[PDB]
Amino acid sequence: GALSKEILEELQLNTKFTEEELSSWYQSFLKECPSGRITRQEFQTIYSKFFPEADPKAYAQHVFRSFDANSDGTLDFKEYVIALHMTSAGKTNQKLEWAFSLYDVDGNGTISKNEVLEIVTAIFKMISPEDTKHLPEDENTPEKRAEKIWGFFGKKDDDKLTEKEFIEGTLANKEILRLIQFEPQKVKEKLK
Ligand SMILES: [Ca+2]
Repeated sequence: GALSKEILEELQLNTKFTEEELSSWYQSFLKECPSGRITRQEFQTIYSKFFPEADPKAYAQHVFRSFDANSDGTLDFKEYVIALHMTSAGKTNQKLEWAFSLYDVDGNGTISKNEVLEIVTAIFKMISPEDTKHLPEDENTPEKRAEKIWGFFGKKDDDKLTEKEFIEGTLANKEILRLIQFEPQKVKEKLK
């Protein structure tokens, strides 16, 4: 009710649901998760189920962590709905602040070279083996993709990437957007 309103406030035009629809989904959510909280393991199970061609555990863990840099505890319904929107609905360029939170693995406010590699690796595991053969040579392994991203940002190995820079680059350089892309269907689509 007031819960759905908060979801709409945060998603705005990213939403695929009205307030009434969210409330119905919530009532169903509570039948299966009566506390209204979902653990990381439970969240991972959703992705394992719906991406049978992939190895989604790492990806789902990073998505769960995106909100607070914490693997422990739970998501509430709001965070769970937002997470599913981030992975699955809408346009990547409407998700850039969230994408920064995804890439900032340790939550310290900047992205390191290793963090890019970690997230790129997790996303890469969402790609079916069939589909990976059709990636460009210079973008067909996690190391190649992560190093390309780092190079597009003009970064030395020990440099830190700020949110300001990340947003600028992902807006302006469409090659950066393509390489940081985290939605499994989109990576697959622009692949084919
Ligand atoms: Ca960081």
